[PDB]
Amino acid sequence: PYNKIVSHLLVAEPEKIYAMPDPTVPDSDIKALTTLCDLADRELVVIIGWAKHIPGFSTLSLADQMSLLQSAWMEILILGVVYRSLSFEDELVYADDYIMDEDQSKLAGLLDLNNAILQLVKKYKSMKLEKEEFVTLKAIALANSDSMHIEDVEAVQKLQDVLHEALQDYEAGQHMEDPRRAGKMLMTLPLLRQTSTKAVQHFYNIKLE
Amino acid sequence: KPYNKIVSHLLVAEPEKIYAMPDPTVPDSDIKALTTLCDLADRELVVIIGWAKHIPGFSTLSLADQMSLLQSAWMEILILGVVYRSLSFEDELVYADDYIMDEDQSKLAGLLDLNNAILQLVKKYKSMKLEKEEFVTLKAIALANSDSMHIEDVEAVQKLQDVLHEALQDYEAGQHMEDPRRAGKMLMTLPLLRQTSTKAVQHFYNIKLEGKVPMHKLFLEMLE
Amino acid sequence: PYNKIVSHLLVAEPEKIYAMPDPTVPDSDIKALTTLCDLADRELVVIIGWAKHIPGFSTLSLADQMSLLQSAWMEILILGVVYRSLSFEDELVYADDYIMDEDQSKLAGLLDLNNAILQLVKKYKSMKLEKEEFVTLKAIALANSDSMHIEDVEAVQKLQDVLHEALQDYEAGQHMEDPRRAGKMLMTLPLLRQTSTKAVQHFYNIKLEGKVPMHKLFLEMLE
Amino acid sequence: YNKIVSHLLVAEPEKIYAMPDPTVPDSDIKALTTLCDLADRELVVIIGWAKHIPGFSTLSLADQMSLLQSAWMEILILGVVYRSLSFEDELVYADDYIMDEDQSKLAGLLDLNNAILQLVKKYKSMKLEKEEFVTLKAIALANSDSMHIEDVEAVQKLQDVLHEALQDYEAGQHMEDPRRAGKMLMTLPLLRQTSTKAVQHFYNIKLE
Amino acid sequence: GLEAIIRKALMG
Amino acid sequence: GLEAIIRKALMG
Ligand SMILES: CC/C(=C(\c1ccc(O)cc1)c1ccc(OCCN(C)C)cc1)c1ccccc1
Ligand SMILES: CC/C(=C(\c1ccc(O)cc1)c1ccc(OCCN(C)C)cc1)c1ccccc1
Ligand SMILES: CC/C(=C(\c1ccc(O)cc1)c1ccc(OCCN(C)C)cc1)c1ccccc1
Ligand SMILES: CC/C(=C(\c1ccc(O)cc1)c1ccc(OCCN(C)C)cc1)c1ccccc1
Repeated sequence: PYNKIVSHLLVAEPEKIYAMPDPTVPDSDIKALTTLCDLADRELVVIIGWAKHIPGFSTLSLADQMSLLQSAWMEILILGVVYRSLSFEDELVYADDYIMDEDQSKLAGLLDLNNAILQLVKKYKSMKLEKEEFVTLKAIALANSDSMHIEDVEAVQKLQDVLHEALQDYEAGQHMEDPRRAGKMLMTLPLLRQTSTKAVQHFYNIKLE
Repeated sequence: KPYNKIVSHLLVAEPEKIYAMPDPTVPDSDIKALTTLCDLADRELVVIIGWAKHIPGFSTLSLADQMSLLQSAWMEILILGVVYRSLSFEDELVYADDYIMDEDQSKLAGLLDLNNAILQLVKKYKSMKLEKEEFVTLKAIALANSDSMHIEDVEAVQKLQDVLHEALQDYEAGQHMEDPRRAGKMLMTLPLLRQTSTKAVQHFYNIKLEGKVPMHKLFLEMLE
Repeated sequence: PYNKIVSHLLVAEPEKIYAMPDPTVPDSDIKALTTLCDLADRELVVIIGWAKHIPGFSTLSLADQMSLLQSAWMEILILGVVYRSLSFEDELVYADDYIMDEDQSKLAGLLDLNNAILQLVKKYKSMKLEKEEFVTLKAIALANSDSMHIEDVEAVQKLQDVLHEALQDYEAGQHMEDPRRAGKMLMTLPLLRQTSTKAVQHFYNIKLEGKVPMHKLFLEMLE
Repeated sequence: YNKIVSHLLVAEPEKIYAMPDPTVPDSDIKALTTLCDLADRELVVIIGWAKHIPGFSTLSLADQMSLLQSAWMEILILGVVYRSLSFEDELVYADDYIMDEDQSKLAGLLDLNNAILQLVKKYKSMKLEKEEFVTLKAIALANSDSMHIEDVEAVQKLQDVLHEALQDYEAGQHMEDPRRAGKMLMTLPLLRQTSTKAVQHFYNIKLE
Repeated sequence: GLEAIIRKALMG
Repeated sequence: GLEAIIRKALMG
């Protein structure tokens, strides 16, 4: 069939952002980090603008729109890179002009963190994750981000369903051959959350280094 | 009218109640509360493991993979146990029938953040009216779905997740026709369980190195 | 009749200061914290003017005036909210237009730190603490704030001594039933220091977590 | 003087020695190792000591543990502060372990020992006397401001009784300074401040 | 232990 | 700047 909510997310999808790594600065630890920070920083801006285009999101209270975003942001970044990395082997595509393999990830000291990010890539590869599912899953993570101080819980739950129902209907139509594909998709979020938390902690930890 | 064979199996394999059994002689304190949960956890693990063997697929897996799944999900299974036991209570956590922690007792043990997070899991499943059949199946899936970075037979573990998932989706298809999306709703709680587990595992290692524990036992020893 | 210094301090006592929470901003962790940092910054200023009136304090070097302030500022701020809260139950009056209960302390991520301040409220509630004792205690908390960078130690001790005298004298006149009241008062500072130190830590601690400069960009973007 | 001050004077533990291993070359580890071994053994006599404070033993065990759990570092540091009184810029952890600026540098403890010296410096100026030291130690145990007190009234009473002893001591033996008792009580914030530094410093170099 | 418990408990 | 503020004040 055609699904209203996925087609909107498809056109809501942001445009390619580039890391523009400074060629004047000599290859190093700080560099990789200075670039990813500025990259993430620039990504967030269009992620917020993106969030408004999610059906139902903009009818939430500003307090809740924030809470969901204050919770989810890293998850949305990480799923981002995970997706761009699907057709690659043991490499991560933070942007087209910044691709990290084992030995670069050694220099930045992100081996453990990127290896985690690759566990997520490794999984979605198996499933043949498709863009229609990527976008719908980003949305779901934002909505299911388990924030502690939601004002309107019902409104946020209803948003969760609308997105869930979208995934469900999509999979019912495009993947009848696996009646549990949708569930399988939702079962990959706990890793995304796990990995999200590490990244955050890792980020705040290195604000002393 | 007939249930799922795996769900039914999981229900008979569900371990009997375990008692916390606090020492009445030891005066109430942070360390008591901790001490009491540690020994509880340790006996619960032993049965949790015994339980694992009864999950279909599990024992067929290599001993290293069995180890690795338990190694990743133990704390999710412990925590999901207290949560279930807590469903028909208000702002209290039933670690055991003889060990229920309300706010005050949590303030005394420095588990105010930790238990608040666990109460968050309780609040959500309360909403859905989580049912035993669902709890035991969810425990199985938490184990199967535990994302260990160290798996040997990846396809076999996936096959374990697929079976258990299918049992949930079938129970939820027969017993909850009014909610075609109940299984996914259930699965959508997994991440909070994961987040919460990691919190817990953090807190625990975080207080060994903050070794207040043996100091307390030594005070009592001298003072009594 | 009254002690001259104590009298001087009651008139030295600054006027109320309001938090003036932005009503357009939605209620959240960072709002709370935003609101309290602005408040503090303004109270600091009047706390600094206030200290000038303390007898002796102007006669110190500018370096010493600065040292005592750098050490006692958070202690004064807290003794403030603590006095303002005495008449209330489980609530902290940061200002008349900003009052935190258990529920809001949770929103702001201040639960642990607010309870510590409420622990200070509880004690002074029990001793039916009076404005005369509050104002003089702020002066003492400043004079006795134990900075390492002092130029003139004798001069700072002499200020502790005079302020101490004023307290003893006031307790002798106003509380003859309890000849230990002055000491009891003095015995609450160790908690004020401890608690002050928590406040200070928590703050430098959330400058690193920098979720405030996040939240600000989320506010701007989402509108 | 006073029945309670006398009782505290006699309760005072006997000296304890650091007995560092002389075979082990000097380093950061050894210093920290020797000081851990000393505190541990001091803590045992310290605990025995609290039982001999008037009123301590009538509180509930929960309360007794609580106050010690709160106060233990203050009582340790106050100890070294007192043994250090007749020395110049040096900390007498025990007769056979005395740390000067250089040794303090090698332990990674310059900032902390400095702060401890700041206490010594204050008490030197007042000419702190053993009777004041031991009553103050007592008070530090009892004014320890734990959150989880069971009997607030009984613990309050223990504060009041020990205060009254400080009061009476300074009233009879130090009438020339009508505020000496208050002066003494005003050194406690720096103790609690410094005691927190040390506890935080200890758990810091556990990780490290 | 955790490692020890899991191991011991699977073993026998 | 905490120090800054305090200085700024005792100037004005
Ligand atoms: C792991 C890659 C990464 C970030 C990242 C992930 C995906 C992506 O598409 C782009 C970047 C990352 C880095 C920094 C960061 O901080 C942003 C917060 N502002 C306040 C600087 C967020 C993510 C990172 C996270 C923590 C430490 C080091 C690097
Ligand atoms: C939150 C409750 C809890 C534990 C718990 C949870 C559920 C339950 O049924 C029983 C206990 C807990 C406590 C200790 C613990 O340590 C295990 C170490 N053993 C395996 C050596 C694990 C969980 C705990 C976890 C971390 C710190 C403090 C307490
Ligand atoms: C405890 C409330 C509080 C402050 C406060 C206390 C009493 C009062 O009357 C007003 C405010 C607080 C907050 C910030 C602060 O520093 C301001 C930053 N400037 C000085 C650069 C000081 C106190 C605070 C302190 C640390 C972290 C978070 C909040
Ligand atoms: C200030 C010297 C000191 C200790 C000390 C203080 C007074 C005294 O009379 C003797 C020693 C010290 C060191 C360790 C310590 O922990 C003991 C508790 N066990 C569980 C290790 C306590 C005090 C110390 C504390 C922390 C880190 C490094 C040094």
